[PDB]
Amino acid sequence: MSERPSDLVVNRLVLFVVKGTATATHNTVKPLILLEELGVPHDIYVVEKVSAPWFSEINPHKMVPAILDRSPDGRDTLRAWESTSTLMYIADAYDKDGTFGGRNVQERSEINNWLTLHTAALGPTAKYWLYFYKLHPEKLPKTIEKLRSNITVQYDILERRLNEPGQQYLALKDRPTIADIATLPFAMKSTAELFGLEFEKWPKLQEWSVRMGEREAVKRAWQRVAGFGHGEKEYGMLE
Amino acid sequence: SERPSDLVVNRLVLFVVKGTATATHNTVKPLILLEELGVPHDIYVVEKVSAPWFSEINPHKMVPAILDRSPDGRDTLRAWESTSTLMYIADAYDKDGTFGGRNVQERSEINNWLTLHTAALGPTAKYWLYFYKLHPEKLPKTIEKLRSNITVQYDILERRLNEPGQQYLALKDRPTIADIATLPFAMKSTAELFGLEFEKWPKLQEWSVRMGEREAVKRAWQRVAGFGHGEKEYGMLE
Repeated sequence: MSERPSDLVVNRLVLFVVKGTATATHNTVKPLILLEELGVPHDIYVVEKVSAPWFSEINPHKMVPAILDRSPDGRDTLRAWESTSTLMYIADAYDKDGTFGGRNVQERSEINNWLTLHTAALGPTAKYWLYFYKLHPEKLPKTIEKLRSNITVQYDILERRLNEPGQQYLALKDRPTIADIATLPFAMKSTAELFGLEFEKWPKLQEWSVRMGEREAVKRAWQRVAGFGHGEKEYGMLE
Repeated sequence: SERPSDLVVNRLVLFVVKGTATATHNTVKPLILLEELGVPHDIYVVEKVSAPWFSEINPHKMVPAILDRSPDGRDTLRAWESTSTLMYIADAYDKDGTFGGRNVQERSEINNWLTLHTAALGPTAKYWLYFYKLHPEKLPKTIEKLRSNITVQYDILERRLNEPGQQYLALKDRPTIADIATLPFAMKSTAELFGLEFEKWPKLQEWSVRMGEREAVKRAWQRVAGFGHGEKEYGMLE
């Protein structure tokens, strides 16, 4: 039980973030979107150093987002880490009716297909693109271009799906799911421009990104995640 | 697109390709769980994943994929991405939550360690294999960075399996879909392929042997190697 900071108490779901940074909030915004959609009571904890031993006991991958929350019976503490895992946990614990998690086996079969496509393909591809483009000490343009090429193939797959009759969202025809929440940050105009792509080439994907973008929970989430650690308090439990 | 005449969905159909070392490490995952639960299923060997009819099942044009009957029996379901096939089989056929998790607490850890494989080790290993074998140009600096990232993932798994009583990745007591998703990318043969000495991660090695001794895992490895090398080369197997 490595000593946690004195202000870290779990009276409700605690979402772990870092100081809002331009282009670096696209994973932390995912669980925040779902919390806002379902109206889940939650706290925000701004982590000063993800390398801190106390945080690695919450998330051994030493990244945000991460979640501490009380168990359903209220006896123990639960944890969720990896952005897709935080969406799965919130849905399981707080999406009673399966509005975002899926109501039956059939709905969940497509939700998990399009969620896992993001988790395995576009997500890690975008992560590696960003790493070799900005973070790696040496510039490897041959690697960068192959990763950019793979993003266009992923956009083609999403575009094909959203060109199917009545398919307004990725998984279900009628409403957005945790599949749509997971994909949005990596499939919108701002991100397409960062990748050096013209988003207009995927018109049904662009229309979908605007339809998701207009949701109040999404607008609230984007505004909040940018501001964390730039308010009255820099690090620790926000008020 | 018109399907082949032999493709009928009377039960769960697992789509695979001809068995080779480099083509079975994802398809074996759903097969392990089908064998663990004793789910009735057919095997369909796909000649060309580029075939239009297959892209209607999986737009990503890869195996494994699944077509199955809905619970009510009215409609057909599809699952694609190996993690998604594990999720589907658990949802439809793991009625006791033996591999899927019995409560919110169990599922919280299962989804943490399953998603870790799905987001980190899985794609990292996939990219390592692509640049090492498939990419026309050799990019050693890229390959080495991916190799380094594999050792970091092994380090995380080793740390977890050094925790008191933690016999499996997610739960202490039994293996889950998290352990099934990880096994093919965390065993001696795969470590050797990555140019790594697996003995450097002793508790991860011990875990891989414990998983490998399970009868359902042994059957899955034996079967996945043989697909397309029996009496029928492509299509629905007997």
